[PDB]
Amino acid sequence: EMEKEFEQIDKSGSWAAIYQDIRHEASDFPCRVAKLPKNKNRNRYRDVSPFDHSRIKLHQEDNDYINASLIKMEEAQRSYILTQGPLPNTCGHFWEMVWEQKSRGVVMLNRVMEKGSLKCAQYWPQKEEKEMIFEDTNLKLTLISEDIKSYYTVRQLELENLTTQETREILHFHYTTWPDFGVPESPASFLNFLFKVRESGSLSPEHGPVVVHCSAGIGRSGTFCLADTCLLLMDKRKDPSSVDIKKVLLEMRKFRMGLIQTADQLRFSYLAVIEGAKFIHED
Ligand SMILES: Cc1ccc2nc(C(F)(F)F)cc(N3CCNCC3)c2c1
Ligand SMILES: Cc1ccc2nc(C(F)(F)F)cc(N3CCNCC3)c2c1
Repeated sequence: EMEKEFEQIDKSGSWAAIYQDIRHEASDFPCRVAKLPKNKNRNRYRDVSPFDHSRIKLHQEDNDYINASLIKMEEAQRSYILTQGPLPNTCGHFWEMVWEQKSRGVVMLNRVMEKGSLKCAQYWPQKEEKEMIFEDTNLKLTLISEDIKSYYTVRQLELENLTTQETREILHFHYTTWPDFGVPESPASFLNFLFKVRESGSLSPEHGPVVVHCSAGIGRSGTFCLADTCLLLMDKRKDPSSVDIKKVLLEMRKFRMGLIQTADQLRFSYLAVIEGAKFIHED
């Protein structure tokens, strides 16, 4: 079915109309903590905030606030943490969250710089011999190795809690080739990247939730979790054509606002689910 709906929407040029519908219908819940005066320098964008009911709380009190949300999908039996790209003053909070929530993987869907503007802090070490220390949260981070490919990079990191000298292996999955403008023409590399994350075991119930981000933590990040979930649901259910991608996206929007930011991103998500279901000189 999904193939044939996609065909009609493309023919009618109705992606923008469907997208405005999703926006009109979405949930609204309060975000009072995000809006406190003391939290102004913890938010990259004033119009992207976590709902109170689903925000992640830091355990090192004094201030428990981080721009991050728990997306808990009940039928699919998978959880994710969606967060903004860390700021220069929130990298310590980011790693504190990964530690406290027992995450095994971090998924990054942007480059630090795009279009000559900073989108995310350099929150991980680029060289084995030059480790990072976060003095405010008492954490050390070391690059162990990396595997660089044409469309994405996988890094092995070691995260140490200095208060206890406990260490843990964290996998960093970095999609390095999403366009400055628009979306990928083909979802093939996006699909190979998802399979890599799945195959690592980073998504399994034995771990804490995977941490997923882009710059705001709602657009590209939304496409990742929406596609993962719908593909889980295509497998679990007896007719995969029962899976309503609009309905799934509305359910996820109960836990974080804004997920999928453009009509182009909504079409790509459809596209990625249609293609992933099949496995289960101008310049
Ligand atoms: C046999 C098999 C089973 C499940 C798979 N799932 C995906 C998916 F995108 F992770 F869902 C991608 C998959 N492939 C991996 C190999 N290249 C194309 C994408 C895949 C392959
Ligand atoms: C045949 C067709 C029909 C409708 C389309 N609509 C969009 C839109 F941006 F999602 F509105 C993007 C579309 N794509 C984006 C990716 N490159 C081809 C144009 C599109 C393509």
